[PDB]
Amino acid sequence: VTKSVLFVCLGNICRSPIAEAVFRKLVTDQNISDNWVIDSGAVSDYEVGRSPDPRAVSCLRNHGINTAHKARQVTKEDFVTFDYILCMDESNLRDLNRKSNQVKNCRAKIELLGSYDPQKQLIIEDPYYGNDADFETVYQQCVRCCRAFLEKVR
Repeated sequence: VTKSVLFVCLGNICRSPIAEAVFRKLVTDQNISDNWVIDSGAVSDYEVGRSPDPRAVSCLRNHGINTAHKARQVTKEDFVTFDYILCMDESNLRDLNRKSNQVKNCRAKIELLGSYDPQKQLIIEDPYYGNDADFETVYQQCVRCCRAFLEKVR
């Protein structure tokens, strides 16, 4: 079977483009990217059409990873299309669960990415107003989480 996952954050410019790029590298490294549909999206308005924050592009490249993602908002359609919607923080989870209630045929399991961390750092905090170390944090969380997530659902 093909599986599908959409990573979500507030803006789709800092966190979820990282989570998406990390998961895609993972599946590609494992030679199973033909069995996954992967994307990322935003709860909010704030950045649609933008490329990821320079700090996220520079963090990903420190780790050998690029992304061609442009920010987009999560749609009602995303609740039907994706098997998993994995989000960064509790405001994102609140907002997704609320939105999901307007979708008659919601099929997605909506969870926090951090719920899969073996080190139990539940929350992947917005790094925008932080510094480059906070981006690196986010990256390390997404590595840990994504690997556990794939080990569970592969």
